[PDB]
Amino acid sequence: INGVYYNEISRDLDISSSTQCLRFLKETVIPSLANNGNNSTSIQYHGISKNDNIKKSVNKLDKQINMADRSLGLQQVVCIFSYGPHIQKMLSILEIFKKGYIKNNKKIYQWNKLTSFDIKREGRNELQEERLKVPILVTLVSDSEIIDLNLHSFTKQ
Amino acid sequence: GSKLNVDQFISSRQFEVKQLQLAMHNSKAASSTRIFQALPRKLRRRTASHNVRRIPKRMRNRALREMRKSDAHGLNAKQLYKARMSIKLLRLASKSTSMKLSMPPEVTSSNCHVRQKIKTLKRMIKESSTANPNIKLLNNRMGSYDCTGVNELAPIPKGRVKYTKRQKHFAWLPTHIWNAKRSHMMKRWGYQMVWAPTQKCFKLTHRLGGDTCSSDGALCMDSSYIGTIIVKDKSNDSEGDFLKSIIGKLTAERANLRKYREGQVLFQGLIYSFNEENGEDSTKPLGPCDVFWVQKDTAIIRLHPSIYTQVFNILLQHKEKLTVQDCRYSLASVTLKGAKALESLASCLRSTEYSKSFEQFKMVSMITDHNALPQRCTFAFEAIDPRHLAAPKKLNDSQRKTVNSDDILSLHENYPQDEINAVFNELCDPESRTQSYNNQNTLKEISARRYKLLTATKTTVPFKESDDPSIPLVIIRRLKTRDWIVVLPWFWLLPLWHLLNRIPRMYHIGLRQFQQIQYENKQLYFPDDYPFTQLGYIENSFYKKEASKTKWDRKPMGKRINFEKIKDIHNTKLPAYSGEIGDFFSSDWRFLQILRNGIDYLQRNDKTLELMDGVRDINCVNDVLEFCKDYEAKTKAMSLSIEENIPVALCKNRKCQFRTSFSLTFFPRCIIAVSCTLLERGHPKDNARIYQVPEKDLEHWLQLAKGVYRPNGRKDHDLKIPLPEVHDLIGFITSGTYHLNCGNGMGIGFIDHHAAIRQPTRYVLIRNVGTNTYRLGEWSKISV
Amino acid sequence: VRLKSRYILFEIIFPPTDTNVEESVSKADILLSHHRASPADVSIKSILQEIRRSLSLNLGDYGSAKCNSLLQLKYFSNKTSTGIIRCHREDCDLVIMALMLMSKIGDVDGLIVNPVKVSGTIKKIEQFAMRRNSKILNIIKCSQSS
Amino acid sequence: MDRTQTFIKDCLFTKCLEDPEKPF
Amino acid sequence: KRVTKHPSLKTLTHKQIHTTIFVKSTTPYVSALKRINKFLDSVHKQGSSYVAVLGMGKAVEKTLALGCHFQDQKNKKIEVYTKTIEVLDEVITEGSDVEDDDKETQLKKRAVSGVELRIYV
Amino acid sequence: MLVDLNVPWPQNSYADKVTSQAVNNLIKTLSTLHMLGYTHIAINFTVNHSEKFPNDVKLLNPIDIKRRFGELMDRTGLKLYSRITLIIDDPSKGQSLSKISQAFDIVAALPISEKGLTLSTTNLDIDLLTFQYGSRLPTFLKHKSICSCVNRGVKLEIVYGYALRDVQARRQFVSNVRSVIRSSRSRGIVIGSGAMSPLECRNILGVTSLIKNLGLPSDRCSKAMGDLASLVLLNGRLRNKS
RNA sequence: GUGGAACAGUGGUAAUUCCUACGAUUAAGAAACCUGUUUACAGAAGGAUCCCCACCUAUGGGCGGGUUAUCAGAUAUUAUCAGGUGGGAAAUU
RNA sequence: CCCGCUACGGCGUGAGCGUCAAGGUCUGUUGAGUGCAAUCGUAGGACGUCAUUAGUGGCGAACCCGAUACCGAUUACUGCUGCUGUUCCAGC
Repeated sequence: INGVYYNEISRDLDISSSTQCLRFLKETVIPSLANNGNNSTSIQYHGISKNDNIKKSVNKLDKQINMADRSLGLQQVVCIFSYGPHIQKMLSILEIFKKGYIKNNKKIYQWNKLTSFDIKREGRNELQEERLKVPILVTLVSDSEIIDLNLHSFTKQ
Repeated sequence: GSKLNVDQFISSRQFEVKQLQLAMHNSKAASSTRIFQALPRKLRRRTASHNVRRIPKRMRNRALREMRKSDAHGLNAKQLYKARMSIKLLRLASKSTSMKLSMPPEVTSSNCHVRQKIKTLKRMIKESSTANPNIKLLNNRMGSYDCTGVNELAPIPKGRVKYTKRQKHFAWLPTHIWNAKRSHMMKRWGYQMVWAPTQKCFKLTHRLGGDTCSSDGALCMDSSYIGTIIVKDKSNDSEGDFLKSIIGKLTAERANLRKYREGQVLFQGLIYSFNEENGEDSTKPLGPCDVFWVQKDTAIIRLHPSIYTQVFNILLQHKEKLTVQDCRYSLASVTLKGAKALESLASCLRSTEYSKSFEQFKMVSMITDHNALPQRCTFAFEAIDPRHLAAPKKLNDSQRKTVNSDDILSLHENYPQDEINAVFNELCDPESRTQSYNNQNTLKEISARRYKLLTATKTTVPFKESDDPSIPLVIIRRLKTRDWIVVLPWFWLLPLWHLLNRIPRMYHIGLRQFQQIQYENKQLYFPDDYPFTQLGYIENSFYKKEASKTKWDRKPMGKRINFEKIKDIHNTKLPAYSGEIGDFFSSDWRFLQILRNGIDYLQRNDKTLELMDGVRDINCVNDVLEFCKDYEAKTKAMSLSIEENIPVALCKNRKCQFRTSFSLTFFPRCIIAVSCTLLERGHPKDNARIYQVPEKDLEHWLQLAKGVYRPNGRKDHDLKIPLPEVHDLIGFITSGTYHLNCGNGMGIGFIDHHAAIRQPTRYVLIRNVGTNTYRLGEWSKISV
Repeated sequence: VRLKSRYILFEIIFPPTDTNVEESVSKADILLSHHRASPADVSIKSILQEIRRSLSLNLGDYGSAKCNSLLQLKYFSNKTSTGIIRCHREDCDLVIMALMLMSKIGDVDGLIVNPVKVSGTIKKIEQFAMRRNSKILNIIKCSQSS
Repeated sequence: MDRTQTFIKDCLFTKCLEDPEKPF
Repeated sequence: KRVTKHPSLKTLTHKQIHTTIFVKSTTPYVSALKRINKFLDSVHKQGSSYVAVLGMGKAVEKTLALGCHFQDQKNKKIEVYTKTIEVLDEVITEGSDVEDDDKETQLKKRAVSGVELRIYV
Repeated sequence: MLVDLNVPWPQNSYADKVTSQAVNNLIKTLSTLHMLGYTHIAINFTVNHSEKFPNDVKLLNPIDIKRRFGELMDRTGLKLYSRITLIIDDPSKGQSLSKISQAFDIVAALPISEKGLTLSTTNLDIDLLTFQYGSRLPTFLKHKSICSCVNRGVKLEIVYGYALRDVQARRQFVSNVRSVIRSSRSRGIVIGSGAMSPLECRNILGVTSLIKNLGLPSDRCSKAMGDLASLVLLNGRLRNKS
């Protein structure tokens, strides 16, 4: 891997390093798509690697949907995110969490977003350089139907 | 040249795209001169230029105006009576089969006279007029009878008086003229079964009946040729003691299990012909078999017709206690395949009673899927005659639009054994299938009933428990061939079959197309892909060898491929041998097994094998190859019908531990069945040679499997390919066709198990007919 | 045996001959800078009269005799500067090499000709040209949105 | 499994059965 | 322990089958681009809004790569949905020497999370 | 994917400084090369054999791909390689190959002399041979000097960009190229675009038709333009790296 | 009556001789053209081993929280590619 | 036709079903499938025939190109095969 680009801008990342790319997703990508300043949302960030325990991460998601104050009238949004081959494990920690929630006669309102990194690698030949593309899954889940975030580019689920 | 804005540029280019699309549409509209070319290629009729009725009714008015814009014989005194004899015979036959009574045997044989037929049809009507007794009086208006032979084989059926001498040598399907007007059929066995549809349907049946997900249709195969026998234990009314024994004698200990007794699912497997005369047992590979049971004791077994005659002969040899039931002209099944086959099948039938099997089948019919259902799906019920509908209609309830696997879990536990097995007992017994024809009506009668409903009251005919012919209907799943087969009595099949493809997403199958379906699903086929058995080897080898030899000797010199002079085939070209491995045509397993026993004798003689220089001293390859050529030259004079040469190994590897005098070929060689997919460029063909990778240059084939390339960026295979020796052959491909569902080439091969345990890797190279290239691929085991 | 003729799609591209003014480096921007516009005096008969003169001065007389048997311009519009030339299947080599050596028109100089698509039928060439222009609209829309 | 079926299209059909057979 | 698997339920109508691609793990990327392009060419004849791209398991990542290609480079509006998938598996429960595939088959359910990806015209 | 390996650098001597117009014209013509659609670009630079080679290490190449073209390499989506054609006529003030081959990538030559062709085929481990298609043919092409050099690995190069210069030069161009085709045995023919202006760039369909009507078959032309071009690129790259 | 040479009539039969390689695209269907690589899954769905801290018991161990390394058949490659192409009359109102 | 609001016929969703109509479409097209009508070019090897001055050179033809598929009949040409008839030449 020669280099990792996001939104056609040169970045210093490593695909084999999970922590740096998860902090880059947390610090740069989500403020580029959602702004928490001009509204009353309480966003709890969480990233998922493929080495994570499913039950422990779902139990961590069981405390982030009821973490903020209920008296202030703040709507509580959980922003779960992953990139590449970890996303599948994310999906388990997504849907089992939904399996832990719809039995109590309640609903999850869900927003999905798909973007990508563009990495440069050497191909089969030295003169031929391959451009590979790594997908990113960003899911915002909440118990409220209408959220004042800029979520026009998302997908309502 | 002058620079322009972005919006003006994209607007001008979009207007140019719209102008080109409008110009192409205007050229396509001006290119058509009639609406007769507006039809799709499937529905184009050559008669439609003459008469208007072939054209759809929306298009007929433009067809009428374009057709208007574009615009009892001499017979002598003898041949007139010769023509009136046939017309009088047809009229008396219609009146006799319509009014009350059955068919005389003298009219059936049709080998004595026609005047005796006229006298007999005159006498039967007068005897019905003068007296009520002494009449073999039927149960319906249409000429349906019961062709059921108890303890003996079924004879030639009666059929119809007009088309009787046309049934003198071979018998017919119940949809014989129907298939004849719409498909190419072949006369091979005693029936005449279909070969292929008239319109080209290779890729069509591949996409609609295939294993592909985009299979929006239904495909129906007339499988009336598959013969079944019904066996029941007459000795004891209690539990069946001799049934498990005779199943363990007919088949192996693979199809006689307790699970198949409990869950009663049909199993298709391999049957082998046993023979015990006095203290000795000789087992030969026989072919395919379908076994089905009714809760403990009664069994239906259905398989290939010549194999059916052989199994019926072996079963009639030992017929001491149990009563056999031959069903060749009283029971037949048709095979539906695809995604919407269940929906069209539920569209073709309706219910006569609220029962559980109707609910289970209608819940199966909505999911539009095959393999998500479990192994056992054997539904049976009582239904109406499908001539009541005569229109393409589907019936679907609300069901709240929900499909889950929790309903599929109710299919494995809640199974209505009693009513389904009662329908089985109705179809097995000859009395209930005879009672089923108690209210069969003519097409005029059902048209009159439809007119009565149109006068009194919707497009239907209602059910009456007293005077409507409630039929038994059985729809079961067949596992490995991935297709739903539905079985029914012989004269009942046609009112079901005619309403099937009038659903506008249902087409008919030929046996060539069925071979394509069996080739697509990695499955096997008996006349072609079974070379190990006796009948398959004899049929395939003899017929394809004679056909290809006549085709090769028929061509003039210098236009066909010359098998005699092909240079650079193997490394170190052996003397007195300039041709290709074995026979050039249809796969000579004799050459392969003699060469395998020769290499085995060389390995038993010494730790290594030498290359080159009454039976001479075998020390290398060419002494074995000259013995092969001498045995071929001897068997060209006298045909071989003594023993086989290549059995299977998959029944031998598990238990018999595949264990193998001046002998060269007495003990045969066992094989496993493989399916190899091409990883290199190229496609396989029929009768292809399967080699093995030698001890050298294995890393070269591993690098070619990983990657080899010219610096342009694409794959490269214009390199010096290393040639292995002659004895590195390990198998034969019978069926070679470019596999469209994989995107590569599939070759159904049969390789030695010892050669399979020699190499630690599953890499197999293939060589075509008359082509000197070697192509690498990987195989998977066929457990069929 | 019928009239097996081959149609050739060509496009007139104007290179940005300007050394004193700077240039921008992008994909759809240089597609805008090369696919600018055709000049005023460009029609079917003008392009035919220019290509016959280039056929005469470059390839000669008997080569022009073999070329001009079925040499016609079937479709051309000056708004997009794309044209379709009918020719024989044997002299398609000669027609493409004549399209290559097109140096200048008698009114406007400084231009190159790009032969893009050759096939034996015009209906597939129109279908390929609509897809190629759709790809051009995709590149333009991608650089216009960002 | 090839399209060129010598035995099937001539010897085994009912239309070309009157023709001389491919084994002959 | 020997266990075998089966594919999943596909409840589809006449119009849902010609506009849906199911992405395997062995499916090439450029082949998937060609098939979704052919579906976008034929969806005007089929007369529906979107082309569906469904994947489960190992293909999901490269399935998302499909949504990473047509959204940016061809300006297509995509919708991402996360669904559950029930899969029946035949397992052998121990209760002579019989062939390995011919043993007691018991059905067991297993859930897999998967991605549906709708592409507009 | 295509390789265009004969674009000249607007400078002939090291004493002459490249003006600002020439760099912009080179950016124009390389953007015109990418406009029709190319993959590889190997720009060429001309030196004389009578010129005194500098005794430097990081100053042998006045091309500077990294500082000028390093931005266009990232923006446009292509890459550049540096190569030298050697205008050699007489064996004097020369015989130095161990230093010029390490800095640059591909080493070419331009013999115009009878003994120059012999000393090029004998003691020059070069990649491509170039003849002056603009001026006249030197003496006579034979199979004896060509077949001993093509079988070694050195390819013969045809410059289709020199044809769009003048009217009178086209006749001598065709007379040189057809001589190269009849002497080359249709194997070692690599073609390149010698354009100095953006008005002289052509696409694969016209150039393939040109080389087809000049006398090379369609198999050998396209097979050459892919395989032999990308093979001599890796030949230069492995002479650099290994 | 026989053998050889030539011609004529009828019946049957076959037609690119066969194989191999190559023929521009992140603008991912441009050698002239078509089809194919969609019944979605690595028994990774509460996956396995392991790090630190606190708890209870002791001959083994288990639970709770946090960052989180390794593993998923040839330790590899996600972005390539394959096959075929007018016939005995397709002609004849 | 079922669900929610409203209640005189009404309204909103099911990517649900049945009937009817529409020159809106039919690459829904075929182990070739075009429709201002694709069915290619070159190199190497294997085989056959004919002519040679040193050993190679030329040739693999002709009829015709469909337009949904199939079968039978007729017509145009090359080569092979059996029969028949004719002419010429001898073995005794």
